Amino acid sequence: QIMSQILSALGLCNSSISVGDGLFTILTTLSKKASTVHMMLQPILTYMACGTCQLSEPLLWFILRVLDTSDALKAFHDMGGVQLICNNMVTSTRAIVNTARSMVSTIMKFLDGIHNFAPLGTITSSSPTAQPAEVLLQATPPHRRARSAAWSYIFLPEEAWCDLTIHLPAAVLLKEIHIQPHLASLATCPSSVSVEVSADGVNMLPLSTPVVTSGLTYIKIQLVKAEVASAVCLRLHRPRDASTLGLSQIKLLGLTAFGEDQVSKTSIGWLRLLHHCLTHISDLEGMMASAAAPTANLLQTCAALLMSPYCGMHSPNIEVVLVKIGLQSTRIGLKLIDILLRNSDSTIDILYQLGTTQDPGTKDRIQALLKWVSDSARVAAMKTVEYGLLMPSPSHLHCVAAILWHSYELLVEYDLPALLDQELFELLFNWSMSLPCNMVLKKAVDSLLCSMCHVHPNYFSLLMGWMGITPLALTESHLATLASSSQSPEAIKQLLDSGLPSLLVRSLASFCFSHISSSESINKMPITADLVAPILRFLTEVGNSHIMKDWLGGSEVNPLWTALLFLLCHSGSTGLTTQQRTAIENATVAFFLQCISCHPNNQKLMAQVLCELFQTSPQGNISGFIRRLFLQLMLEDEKVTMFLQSPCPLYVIQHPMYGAGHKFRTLHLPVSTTLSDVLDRVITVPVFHLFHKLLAGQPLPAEMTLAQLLTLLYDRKLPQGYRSIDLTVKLGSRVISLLETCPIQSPLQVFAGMGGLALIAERL
Amino acid sequence: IRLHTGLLLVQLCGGERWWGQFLSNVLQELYNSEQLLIFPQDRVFMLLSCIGQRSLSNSGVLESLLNLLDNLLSPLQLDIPMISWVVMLVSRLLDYVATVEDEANQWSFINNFTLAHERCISVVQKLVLFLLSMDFTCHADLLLFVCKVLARIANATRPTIHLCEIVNEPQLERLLLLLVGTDFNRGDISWGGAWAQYSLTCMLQDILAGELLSVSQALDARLEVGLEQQAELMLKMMSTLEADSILQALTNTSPLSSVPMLNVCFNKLFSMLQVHHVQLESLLQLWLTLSLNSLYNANRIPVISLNQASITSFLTVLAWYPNTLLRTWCLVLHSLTLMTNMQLNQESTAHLLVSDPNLIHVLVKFLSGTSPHGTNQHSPQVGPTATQAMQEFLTRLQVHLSSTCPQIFSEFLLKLIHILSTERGAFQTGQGPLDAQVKLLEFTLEQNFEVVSVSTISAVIESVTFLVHHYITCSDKVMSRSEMTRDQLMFDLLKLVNILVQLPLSGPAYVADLVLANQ
Repeated sequence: QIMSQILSALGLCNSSISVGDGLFTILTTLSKKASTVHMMLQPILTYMACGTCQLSEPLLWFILRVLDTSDALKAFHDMGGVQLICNNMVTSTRAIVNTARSMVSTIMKFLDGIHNFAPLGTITSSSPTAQPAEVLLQATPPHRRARSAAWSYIFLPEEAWCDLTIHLPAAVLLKEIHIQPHLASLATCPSSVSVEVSADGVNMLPLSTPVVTSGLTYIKIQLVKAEVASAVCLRLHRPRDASTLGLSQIKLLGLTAFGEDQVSKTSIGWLRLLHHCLTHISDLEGMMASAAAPTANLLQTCAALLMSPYCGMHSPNIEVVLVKIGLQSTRIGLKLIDILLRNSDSTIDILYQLGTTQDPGTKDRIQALLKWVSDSARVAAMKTVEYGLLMPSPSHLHCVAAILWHSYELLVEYDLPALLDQELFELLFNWSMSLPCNMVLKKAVDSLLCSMCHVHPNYFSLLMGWMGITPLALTESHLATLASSSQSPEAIKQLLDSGLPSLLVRSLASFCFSHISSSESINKMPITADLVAPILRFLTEVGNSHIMKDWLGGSEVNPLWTALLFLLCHSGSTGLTTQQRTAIENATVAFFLQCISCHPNNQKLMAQVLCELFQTSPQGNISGFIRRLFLQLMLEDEKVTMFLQSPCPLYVIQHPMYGAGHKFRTLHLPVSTTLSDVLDRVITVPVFHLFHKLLAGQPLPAEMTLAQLLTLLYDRKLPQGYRSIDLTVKLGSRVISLLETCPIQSPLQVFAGMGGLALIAERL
Repeated sequence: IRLHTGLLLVQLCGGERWWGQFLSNVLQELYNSEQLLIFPQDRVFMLLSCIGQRSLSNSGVLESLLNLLDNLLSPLQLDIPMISWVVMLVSRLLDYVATVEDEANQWSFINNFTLAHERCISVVQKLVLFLLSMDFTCHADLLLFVCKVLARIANATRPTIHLCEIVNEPQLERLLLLLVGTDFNRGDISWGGAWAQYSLTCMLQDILAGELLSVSQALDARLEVGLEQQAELMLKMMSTLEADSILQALTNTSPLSSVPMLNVCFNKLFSMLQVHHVQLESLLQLWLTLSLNSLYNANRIPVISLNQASITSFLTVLAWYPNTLLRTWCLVLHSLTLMTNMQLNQESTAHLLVSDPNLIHVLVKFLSGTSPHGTNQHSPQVGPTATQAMQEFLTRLQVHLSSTCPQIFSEFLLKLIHILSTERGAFQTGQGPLDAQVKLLEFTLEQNFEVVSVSTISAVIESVTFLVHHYITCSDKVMSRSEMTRDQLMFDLLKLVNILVQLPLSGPAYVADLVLANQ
């Protein structure tokens, strides 16, 4: 009986010296001096069954505390607590409807923080007063001297109260009532006030016994439960010693319908309990999770509440327990994969872990994934359960690409190449060719192409064997697929081996020369002016490889540079349309940005090229391209791509080597910023420390800038033009040479070394 | 230009017979969850609202839209956004219809014709099926809003729909248990919050009630030299008359009672509050609101007729449960006034309810005013409204059973007097509502006590005399001066005992001899 009383008290107490604190402490000492866990959990489980059960946060905290030991969890599993809590999940999830502000409230918000409502209402009284009390209802009448009173009432000797009925135009969620007596002379203050409310405005009913108010300068009536009221009657009782009232101002604090504890009492309290069950000890979680597995609708309700916005504070526990249950058994894992794909960022991360963790069921999971993606893409290509197949999320596809890439990189137990047949390549090719280049799903499928061809260089060789590569006419989708798939090292090596880039460079240069000749006169295949900007863009994406950048700085590519510069400056307006001119000029902008990026040999070579073309500038008006190139090329700060990895969370479609999730980060940022900035955007105290795979046990300084760092990598055997720098983040312990290296010379200073500024000033 | 083309088309094609179907089509294919096109849904949708407001003259628009609703929730024989916009839109339409009807208030918390009966029944029952299946994937605001539009359409259809054809016993049972039981209505996260319960009550009362019925005139003076001033003034006057025409065009528009099953359901509910699965206060307040709408008055006959089992369960659960707040005491008293106004279907109900002692115990609890949670036990008075309701209650009891047997009630009231003045009673210690006590005693004075048993009158007179003697002899040692006080209460009790001693003794002997005998 006593146990029932105290547990009921815990189920009816509030959150954060308090009576709840006292009961919590005495129960804690009760647990401390108890002998065995059986007689302490027995009243607890009788209370949950008898209760449904009333659970508050102190009770949750105690359940967490009493489950600290391994034996506590073992006894909980022994006497069948997990089945009962799962039943509690079913009942609680099925019972309470969501009350969070949905889209409806958002759309209703603009159709027309404690708000006063006093001026809006109308006042009256059961007796005719010589003056109306609307002066009290004003938002702020002048209260500085308070000579006699703002409003007054005169009491007949036979009467002891006066009722003041305020009718508000509409019912409001009243929060607090404040009444101001005449501060200067409060001898007239009423002895007691009895407040009556009416939600419907007619049924007028009392709230509590009249609270005494004599001798009070500030009248505050706190309402514990906020009340929807449309009419209030204020029965003010006679003052102890006066027949008159002195009142200064009435204010009506409240909320309209659309103007922590609300979530804890819901299923998430037992969800955190489940999280403790499955995560406090990683060794006993297995067989009890198996026991907690076959309960009905666990996965459905868990997924539904994960999709709910209430998980924002505690989602990590949700996906961790989901991952653990999925890994525990294969069949339920496949079933939950199906319900998460057929029936958000968290889903992406779920798929990432599901693919990445190594277990005997990993092959079955990737087989199911390949079946899912094949079905979804087939449904998309040909034009209830199939709905998830209509629009597979591109982020999930990029996640699959990242998993495949990283599985290829890591030494896997299985034979991953065995699961990638040539039929999949042909199918992926048909899928890619089935849609145009505007949307990003094509980008995703060619990222998959890049990852798999990185796994299979021979598959890339087969890919060359389709589009007449061992005249030549390639549609834009072909260029997009080749550029996306060539980013991997093996694919770029076979692209270099093939004579396709050489032939298209020669043909494009010949077309540029022909256009210059035509302008100045006013196996060969031609290129029209439409495709020149996309093919130059194709060159920009394939120029990401450092060996590609080195090849670009050779004598085999300089004729293209000279021809394009001559074409787009000297050949003023086979006629160049303005829109295509803008497209190709932006393509040259991107190409020259890519060429001079982190390649000192290319930097000095282009400095020589710019001095050569400026020395031969006509003698004197600056062309638009030269002007804009001056504004753009050597005035921008050098930007480098940083890649970050960390076992800890860190808070778009990218190349699969960059991985997925928020655990792998990738940004392209100027070198002027320091490591302190990039760490900012993301007594023994853990401290984030940057490390490099080349660097054997030295953290990186926070104020250590990136240009100096790039020079350090170039000084430590890094190929010229390597765009992405990998940095792993660790947690060091803090108790409460590198900076002195030379920075990069930059293309601007390299060009200005031999006095190009004098040339451009003369040309200005 | 959107608004302008809308106003031109509503003034031209507004009257079209295909206009409603056209509107239904374009609404279906613009806002689809599969529609990837990005457009300002809010502005164009409010514009759609405005053109529908102009088009209300056409009758087919409402029929077409509810037909779209009928075809819409067919998979519920779910896409929440479709429903949300369309129901708010029709709510706006109904609000403008209601304001037009009013100018030619239950819904005021939001604003800061003839229809085919069968299809209306179909769409409303489908709406009810949608109501009963609400999980986390749906929220409360859309629910309260669909309930409000439900109430509005129900009132709109001619004739008004009745509950017999709307719900059966299991659906009504599910509704009441979700609405009132303390397994789903525990704490501050009661269903949809207070706004939602209030709206639910609002719709219930309305459905039952329906079941039971220019430019500055300036010009350049330096141009007077030329002869072409008339050209500019005629251009100006054409232009301004055209502007007037445009504003005119824009402003102008385009020219089987469910009561037996309901009672059964309430009886089931009273049988289920015994196992403490239902909070009493919500049930009683909702019941009295549903019964009262037919301003509070003691002469208002409640529409809902109760059961003997209901009252017995009600009294025993109140007698067992202590520490009921003054709010629920006044609510209980109001509900008892209403049941006293009720007759039952031949002994009277008031006599039966008074006969058992749990009524004695509850009235004693009410008048003792212990308030064990009272940090502010300054004035235990319940307030004049509650006392006046109690006076009406006793007056109703007296005027209803005086014809049959006032004597037994007189014996009960004297029993109450004895218990309130016995050893360790409320009256001696001074707690409890003083105003209620003086009102009950003065009302008691007016009763006739002809055939009251001698034993109980002797017991009450001895008890009161002992109490008042011990009070006067052991009176206070101080008295402070600066209205009714307990001195008037003792004055009134002695006046009552004076009334008592003036009665002839039933077999002209008087009771004065009897009070003489006990020395």
